[PDB]
Amino acid sequence: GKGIKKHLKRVNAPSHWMLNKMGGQYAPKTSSGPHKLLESIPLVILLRNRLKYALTFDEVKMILIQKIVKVDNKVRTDCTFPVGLMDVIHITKSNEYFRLLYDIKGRFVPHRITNEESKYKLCKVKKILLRKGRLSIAVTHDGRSIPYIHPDVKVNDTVRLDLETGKVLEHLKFQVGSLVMVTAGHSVGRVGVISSIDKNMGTYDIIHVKDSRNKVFATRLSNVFVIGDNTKPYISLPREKGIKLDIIEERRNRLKA
Amino acid sequence: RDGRHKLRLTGGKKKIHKKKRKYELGRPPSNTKLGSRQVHVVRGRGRNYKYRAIKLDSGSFSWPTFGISKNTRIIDVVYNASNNELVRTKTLVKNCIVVIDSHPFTTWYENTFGTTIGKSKNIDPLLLEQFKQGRVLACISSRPGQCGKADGYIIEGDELLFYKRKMDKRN
Amino acid sequence: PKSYRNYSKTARNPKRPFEKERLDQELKLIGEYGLKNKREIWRVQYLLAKIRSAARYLLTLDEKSSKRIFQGEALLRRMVRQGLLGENEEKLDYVLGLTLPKLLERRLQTKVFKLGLAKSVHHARVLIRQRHIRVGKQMVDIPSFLVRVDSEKHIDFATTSPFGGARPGRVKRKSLKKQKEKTEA
RNA sequence: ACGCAGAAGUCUCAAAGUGUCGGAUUGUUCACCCGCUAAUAGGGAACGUGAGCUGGGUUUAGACCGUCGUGAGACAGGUUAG
RNA sequence: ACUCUCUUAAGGUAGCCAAAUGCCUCGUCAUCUAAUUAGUGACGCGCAUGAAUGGAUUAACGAGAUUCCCACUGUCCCUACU
RNA sequence: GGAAAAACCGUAAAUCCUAUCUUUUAAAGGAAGGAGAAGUCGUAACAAGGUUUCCGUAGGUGAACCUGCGGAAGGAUCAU
RNA sequence: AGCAUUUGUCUAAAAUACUUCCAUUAAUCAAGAACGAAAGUUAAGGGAGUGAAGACGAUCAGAUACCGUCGUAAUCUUAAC
RNA sequence: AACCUGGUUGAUCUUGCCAGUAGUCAUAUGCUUGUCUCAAAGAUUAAGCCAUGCAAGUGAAAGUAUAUAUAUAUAUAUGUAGAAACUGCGAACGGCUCAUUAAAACAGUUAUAGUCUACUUGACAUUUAUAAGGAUAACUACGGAAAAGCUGUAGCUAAUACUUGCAUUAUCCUUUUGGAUAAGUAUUUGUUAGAAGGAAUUAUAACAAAGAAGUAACACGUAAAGUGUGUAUCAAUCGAGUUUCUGACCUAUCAGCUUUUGAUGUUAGGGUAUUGGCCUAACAUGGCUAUGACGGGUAACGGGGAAUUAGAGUUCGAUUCCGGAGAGGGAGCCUGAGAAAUAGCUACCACAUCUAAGGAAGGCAGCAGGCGCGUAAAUUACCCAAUUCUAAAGAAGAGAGGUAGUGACAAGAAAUAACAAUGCAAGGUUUGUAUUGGAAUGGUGGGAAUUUAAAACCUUCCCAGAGUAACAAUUGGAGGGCAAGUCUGGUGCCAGCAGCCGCGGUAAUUCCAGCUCCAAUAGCGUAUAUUAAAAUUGUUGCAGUUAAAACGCUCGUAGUUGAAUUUCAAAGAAUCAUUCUUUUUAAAAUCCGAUUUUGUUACUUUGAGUAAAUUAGAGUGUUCAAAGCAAACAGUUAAAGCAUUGUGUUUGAAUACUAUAGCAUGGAAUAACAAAAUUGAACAAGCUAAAAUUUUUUGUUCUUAUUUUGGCUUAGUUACGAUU
Repeated sequence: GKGIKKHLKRVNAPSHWMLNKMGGQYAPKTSSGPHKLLESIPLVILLRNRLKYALTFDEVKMILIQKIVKVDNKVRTDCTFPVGLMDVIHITKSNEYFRLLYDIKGRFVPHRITNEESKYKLCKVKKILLRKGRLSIAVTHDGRSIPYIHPDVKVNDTVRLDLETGKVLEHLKFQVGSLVMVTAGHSVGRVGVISSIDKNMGTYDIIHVKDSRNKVFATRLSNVFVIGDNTKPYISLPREKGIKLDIIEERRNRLKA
Repeated sequence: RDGRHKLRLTGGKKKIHKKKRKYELGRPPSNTKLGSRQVHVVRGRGRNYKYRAIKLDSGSFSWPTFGISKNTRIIDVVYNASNNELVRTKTLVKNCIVVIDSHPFTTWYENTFGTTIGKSKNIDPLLLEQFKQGRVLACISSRPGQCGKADGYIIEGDELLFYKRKMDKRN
Repeated sequence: PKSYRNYSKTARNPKRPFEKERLDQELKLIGEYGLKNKREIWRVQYLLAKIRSAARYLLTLDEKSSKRIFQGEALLRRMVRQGLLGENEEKLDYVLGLTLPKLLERRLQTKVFKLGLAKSVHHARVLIRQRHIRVGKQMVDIPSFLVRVDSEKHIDFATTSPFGGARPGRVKRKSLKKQKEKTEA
């Protein structure tokens, strides 16, 4: 009749995935969970198609059934569980820790994170609500509630967040001069510093961002994620660091290696 | 229910298309009368429950001057703003004017003020006479067919005068 | 659903198919370069037309444009790799300058004749079809194989062929000759 | 009795005991169809039956068209009204 | 058609039809029906249609002549009671 | 509490009656148009085609057409 | 479209002249409307001449035509179209 | 490939058509098909019908076992498996078709502060107690019917089926401590107070009434104090319903439509999950229409897109992704979070099956296959290995999906010999080409290695294995258009051919054969559809004296088009009498003599936000190519790198188009528009009624007044105020 569509075709599925034309009829469809469908990776894609620790979906199932992999200090066998923009995967058996980051080619990549530094993540809040007794809960990009947050923090602030206790290590006020990562839009998968904020009334708030090649571009506010400060980047970016080379420059650079 | 089968904005005529769906939605009207409490639970989309009062006699009436509420029987339905048929047939709606038993309110006023928290500014003489004779006019404000209860407020002054004139060549 | 695999046509014959001059020139191209079909010329024409169209797009576009310098550098690199362009041929008027004999010259049968491995282009074609050549130690039976500039030094006879001395091809006949001669003697 | 295998059916004798219809079209006997049927046979009775009816037709006087007749008119010519 | 002709004065034109006008005839074809000497529209070598002897067509109109369909019904099945 | 069964509003299939529109499709008979064969009768048009032509129109004609009326030259006159 | 006697009346018109006034009012225009030869229709006059129809004489192979003579409708005015 | 020839004539130039000619992931058909890779495939005709089969189920740490099987301990205990069955959860996806539906559905673009949302995710609760209460299925028996996924009694007994129910926090007193008092989340009513969003009746806080549901009486098991299943509220997520703006094919031989009967507005209700004439009552008398309403047509699902494209364009979009519709026709429900489901149900109509003729059950536009229709379309194959989906989710299922079979739909690649001798030909001792005779090679037949879910194909190796390499290339043409014969017979305006012009009526270059030649080639004819051709529909870009075409003439509403006019410039710097760039030259408002702002729209510039496939286009030797999205690199069987022998490495999976509208955005020109004298407005002064400030007596209330601010009336004063 009508209701929930449970399938995702190969062609229909996000270009970000890198699921090739001949390689199947379908893609995996994500469970509801940490991030939106278009803005996430399931464990099947991560294990097989990125890491290549399995040949097939069955070999992924053989890895998953075991107690070996834990994400957010939680063991998971759930194949289509979505891992979102930024969080820490630990695989106990291989002793491996991966932090999820955007590539410059607009796809999600697992970037190796230090064993100690696996403890924490940097987490953007999307909204912050007052519940009964005038009692705060923050609501995160990764779909988590952080209860009892101090009123100093505001609705676009990022926060460094422990994974063991689930609570805040430090926080960064949203402002001009903060290192920002673009998460959707035209400029998707790049890092810059906020050059200027101008309010838009009744309509989309736009933010001006400067690259580290000293080039300035606009981006919509909703899809800019604060990621560090002018003083320092707050987390371990991959080597590219969101910096834009043009195709001619990039291909010449590739050739000159 | 559906609007697409009705006439076009120009006054034009539109062919019937799309066979009827569940979620266009719309069901028979409430018939709620005066009698001992009886209600049927109605199951709406998503498992959302509504309560269909089929009979009631005692609703929650608010004396809004002190802002206080007590449960009280309605003696009669006396005027209805929407049409004369509903009041004559005795079917409640959220703009019926009913008559309530004044005794819980009368007791509360006596307890609070000591003659007949609290504002204590003295009730108007016409309204006070009406409370004394038990013929207290009140307006229904909840939707009994949706919420399972007919709850209302005690009317006064300009609302009282308007509805009294509405209630009753000649004068 | 249908297969998402692509496919594309390689040839067309231009209007007026009885254009005398065109016909005579094409016949001379078949004769000279050991082709089997007008369709062979037409595929080479399609390649040349693709080159002409690209070159038109580049030369129409201005200096200091990102698409233009990227596509132009990429085309010139590719043409150098294919061996179409000469040493100082690195500008758009040489891309326009390309001609059908030069494209034909890149073919493996033409190179096999040129190197002297076969005594004619048609002989070279049959030599290649009968599985006797190798390019960089890879056997190939295709006469229309287009040789890259680096590849040209690496063209020789197959070591797994009878020419390469691995075994005679007609073991039966060679054995018959040995057996008959030994029986009589 | 048969050119009667059965089933049909035909010629026929004693036989008038018993039956022999619904409609369409007609001024109509007759006729010509359709349907049922057991078969829808043929005839007499002052051409059975007007102090039984009916009055549609032939066949009083009015009228009409055609032909024929100079004409008046005629017409086992048609037609309407009696 | 066109041409000529005898007779006679000229030899049926526009139209029109088995008509209240077609003997033969219940003419032939459709259609209407269940069955059509009926009805209708046609056809038309017309016994003997036809142009003020008026031909052709008509809305309104009719105690007009005629066919058919609906409604209605003891006309009738088939009579019975008052 | 509770089956069968009824009653009341409300959805409302379907059926039938009309009314209007739509689509093919039948029909005796009528009346056109074209195609074909070097068909019959004239000699209309083409030259001043042996009455210059054509137009509008009306009436006549076995026709082709003719005549009238009023235009034009696309006239044979761009000249007292 | 069409408009030729005389004199008068009622009307319009273009150019010229203007150190006169207005101050963009315009251009071309589906819809719609106005005027619109000749003939025809319908009604009154008028019916001279000309003269569709029609009639005769020829002409001619035939001629229902050209030509000749006669001749109704029409031509003219008023009123409609 | 930004293009043309032949055809009105005795000859000519034109108009104009016809004809050739090329393409078409666009179909049929004719002939031919030695091969290989690749792969469209019952839409167009009947949203016509279906025989038989199958297409949706589910139990490997965690609900229920005295059918049963089995290993230990003193028949019985622990336990472990277990047909079956209740229970739980799914089957609303997918697959299929395109009849519809023409401002609707759909597309871009909003809005939802008008709402609902299972699974999943993260927060995380408030008004008999050593742990409850039974009752029901499978099961046992007797049975009934021709038949059926028909089912009747009685006895039982479980659940994670069903029904109950068992001290915690905050406020006030004491002072930390010790006492006292209270105590409902959604949701609804009546009264108020009032983190964030442009905007609040939102978050939130208090009051007075009601008020669901609830918060574990369930199952496993971490010492080299753990877990499952399941639960109210809140948020997320997978979504969905609505909803804004802008966007359509043909039609005037369709000009007025809509309103009894909700048409259009308002008010009041009701309903709905919620806004809503969605539905009812009452009140208005509207609303919509040439910028084509309202009808009518469509061989009309919409879009991403497809074909041809020099540029415009023109034709096409059942059909691999998305959105909608639909499941014989309508209608109505149930179940559930989600369906007006159709391998859910019910009824009617249209169909239609078995019947023992009492009654019973039914829905291929799922996959095969069949029938009918037609010019027209494959196997009742094998498999869940991959791809994913469904569950109590590893190990089971899945006609979803894959693999084959049939496949000259389309696309790529590629044979039908090569070679040396003689003989022959021309050229000065060369090049070119009826006889011989040795090498090479696949197709074809076989065995393996291999490939594989398995099998087949591919590749590799080894056997076999061409001389007329009979291991046999065809189609259509040869007067012109138009590449090839004044070639041979036969027929004799006949037979016939031939897009077109034409040939044939007796010495045929057009027919019928034969011969030779020519074109393309494992493909080539033919037809229909469609594009180029066609500047023959014309924005670019037509034609209208005589070829087709100026309305008889004029006015005129819609329509389109509509004069000049307003801030000129100057100098510097950079750069090759040039070019790109910077500074200053009125006035008002504002801030510390200086500092910084100044009409709206069209048009234009940058941008934001854009699904892939396709398309353009980079990277990348599939054995090349069509392709794919991969790959490359070192190493007989290793060093390097970084870790205190473990551990390969470099990677790639680009870039862009992605409405015209909308959103943000700089703008000087050019356009528009607004501002714009039967006298207008800029300012100073005075009078005047309104509000606030300062004052100021009266105890949780309470007077009056000066003053200050805004509104309005009147004499003056500006560079005062009208372009031609």
